[PDB]
Amino acid sequence: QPEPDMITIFIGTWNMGNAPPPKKITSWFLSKGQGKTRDDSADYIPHDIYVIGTQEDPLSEKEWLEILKHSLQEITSVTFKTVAIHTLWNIRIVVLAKPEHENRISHICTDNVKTGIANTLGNKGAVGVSFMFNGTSLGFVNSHLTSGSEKKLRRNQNYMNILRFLALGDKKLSPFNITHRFTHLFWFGDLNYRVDLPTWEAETIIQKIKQQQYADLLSHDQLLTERREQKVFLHFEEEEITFAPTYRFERLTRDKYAYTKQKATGMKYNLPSWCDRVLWKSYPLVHVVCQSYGSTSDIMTSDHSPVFATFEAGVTSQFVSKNGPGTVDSQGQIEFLRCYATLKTKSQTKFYLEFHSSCLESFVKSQEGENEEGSEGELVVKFGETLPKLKPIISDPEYLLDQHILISIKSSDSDESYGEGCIALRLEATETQLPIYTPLTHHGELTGHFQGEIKLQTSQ
Ligand SMILES: O=C(c1c(F)cccc1F)N1CCCCCC1
Repeated sequence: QPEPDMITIFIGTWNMGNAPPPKKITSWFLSKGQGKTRDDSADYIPHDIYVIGTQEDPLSEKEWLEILKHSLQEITSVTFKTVAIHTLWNIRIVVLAKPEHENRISHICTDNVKTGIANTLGNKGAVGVSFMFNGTSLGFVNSHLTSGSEKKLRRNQNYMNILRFLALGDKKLSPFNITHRFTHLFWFGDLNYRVDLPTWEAETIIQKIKQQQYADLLSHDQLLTERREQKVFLHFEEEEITFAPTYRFERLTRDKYAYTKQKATGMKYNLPSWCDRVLWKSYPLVHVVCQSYGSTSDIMTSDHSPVFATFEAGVTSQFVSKNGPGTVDSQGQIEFLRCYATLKTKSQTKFYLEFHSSCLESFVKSQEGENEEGSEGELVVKFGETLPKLKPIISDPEYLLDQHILISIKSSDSDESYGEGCIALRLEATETQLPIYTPLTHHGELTGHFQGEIKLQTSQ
């Protein structure tokens, strides 16, 4: 029975509005409704992994697991295994997988982050799950961010707190936040970003939605505009939105958007908005293709419609050779040539690098670089040909070319990371000097760049 090199992943996000679901929710898991929908010919084909994020979820874990499992069994005739379930207040994540995957999944982690302080602490935040699927690390984040059209900056702050403090994946990757710990990271939820148009334009917006003309609305979506301005979700992807705004509906129909200010809304307008979103970030040159992104039309218990997204995702096998794991394979090596970091910092400490990768027995510390002044004010840290030769555990190119090197640039004075990035070993050539590049981030914000050349030796 061969190990897969692709799997499909279903991501769902639904703010349930504190109401129990209707008796049938299969359209959600089938990616049927509005937007980029799944072909009918695939309806019986199970996804490998289903990740369900809910917000304002009024059900117990037991109650929701029974609904989800019975739903998938009705669709696929497969009894899914529960990988993980984690709940913070009324924010929940469930991960289900095909039974054939049970012995491919390991290192299961869960965590949550509570956002805000005092007033603003008590219902918003995030839950997450991570695990290994054979040689591939997968992370999943369900966040319910701050509500309200005039709180986009708070949402951005909530995002930075979640990626800083959510403790998922390999704790040995100590310089790295969740935006670097996984081969594939999916971040979804009621992100609560709104269409920023005047309140007076409510009926005009509704008209546009009825005509399926979303362009003049999406050009004012706060998540797209904040992302364009590099204020949030830097280096994440989102599929194009081709479904109607998923909030705020009158319950028990989808024929009406309920946007007017009411005591129940704190006298706030809720113009139709794409609150409910799925984004992802995968390591460079790993296969990931969105195959659906849309909303259901027939699930109407909440003032939000459920959102679905599905992905093809590249996975690798748990590789064994005669040598590694448990030793190096002297036929393998990674050399960095003519490397330099460009940093936005005003600091004047010396810096060193750390190289982290599951192709190494443990992380590798470099010597300190040579600081120079850049022509436009910047710090340039030069490593020359000084960087340590990295010794991978396995030299087979079928393994090594699929790996990645995480890089942290750390202050010698404080040992704190000033920037993190990732280099793919999926090179055009081996035994050949080739350009490499990564942006560097810290707390998910841009702090610099790392560039130079690489020379990879495999056993072939
Ligand atoms: O499509 C992108 C995009 C891009 F154009 C280049 C690189 C990475 C990206 F994610 N974004 C969505 C539209 C708004 C702009 C922000 C990001």
